[PDB]
Amino acid sequence: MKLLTHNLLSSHGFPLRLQATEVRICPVEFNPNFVARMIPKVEWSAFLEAADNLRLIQVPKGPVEGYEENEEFLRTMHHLLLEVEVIEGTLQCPESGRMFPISRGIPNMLL
Amino acid sequence: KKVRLKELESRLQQVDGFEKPKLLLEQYPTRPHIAACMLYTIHNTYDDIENKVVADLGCGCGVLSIGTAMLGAGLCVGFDIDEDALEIFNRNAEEFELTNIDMVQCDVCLLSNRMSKSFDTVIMNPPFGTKNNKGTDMAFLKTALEMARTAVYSLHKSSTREHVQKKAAEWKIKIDIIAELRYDLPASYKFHKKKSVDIEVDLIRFSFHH
Ligand SMILES: C[S@@+](CC[C@H](N)C(=O)[O-])C[C@H]1O[C@@H](n2cnc3c(N)ncnc32)[C@H](O)[C@@H]1O
Repeated sequence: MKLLTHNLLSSHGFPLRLQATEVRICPVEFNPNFVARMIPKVEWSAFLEAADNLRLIQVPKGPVEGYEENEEFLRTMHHLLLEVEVIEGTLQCPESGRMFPISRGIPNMLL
Repeated sequence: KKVRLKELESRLQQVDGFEKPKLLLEQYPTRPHIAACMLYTIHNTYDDIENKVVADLGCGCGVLSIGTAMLGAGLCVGFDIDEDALEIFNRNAEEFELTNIDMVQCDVCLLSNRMSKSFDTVIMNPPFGTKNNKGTDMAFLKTALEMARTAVYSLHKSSTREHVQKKAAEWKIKIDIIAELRYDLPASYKFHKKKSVDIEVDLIRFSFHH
């Protein structure tokens, strides 16, 4: 499960709480045009807490001024949103406290 | 770097299908000729795959998701109720070496407004089965429209075209019959039609008002 997927699953308010026991790095080809069009769509609180839980460092606090032209910000965001895959972990429903397992990178949202 | 219909169809023929399919879940894959034509049209005619976040509802073993990823989607997310189906899809995603794919196990009929207008495009070959007087393809279609920001591409029976169009007018969304497809279910299937092709389906493009 990628952090962009976590973000789509949590969007709309309280986001799904991510926890992981196995996280791996998966190279994805850097597409700056896609990353830049995802930046205004990112729900940043959900993203920051998810990245914090996966023990990720130097996570941008929000979009930079003129991020469309800033490659380093787009590479950082590409990495954090697409290349950090949770393989084993859980997604927790905030209101009920229910845990949804993530196994082999696939979250199970089925009750 | 562009893919022609025949090349895409040949690559989709490498996608492994259902090992032990579940009859009640309508686990039949989109045939490479149907899937390639469908995906090629989405990208070349409407430009709804390349650098888009696509959702595949009832993704099964991944035929439509694997082809969408190969056509340049930023991310393709497949959704399916069956774990066994997603395990084959996960295997195909690893083997095709596709890095722009994700997967979720869930019931599309019981989906939360947590994914409202979260995708650019939604693609699907849905189940047609009746579930409390409503056909599953229509329950999937209302979910798809809630999720997609730009377009929904879906397969619905041609015989029931009147009901789909009636619901589009009611939902106040744009509708477009792209093609009329005629495919048979896998030869393995026990109850095939003898006077016609098994499935007479319409490839439909649903869009929104500006
Ligand atoms: C017609 S098949 C689609 C096959 C898939 N598109 C492919 O090309 O391999 C329908 C799929 O919907 C799935 N399905 C059935 N009911 C579902 C539901 N309630 N929610 C999600 N997926 C469901 C089945 O498991 C099956 O994989």
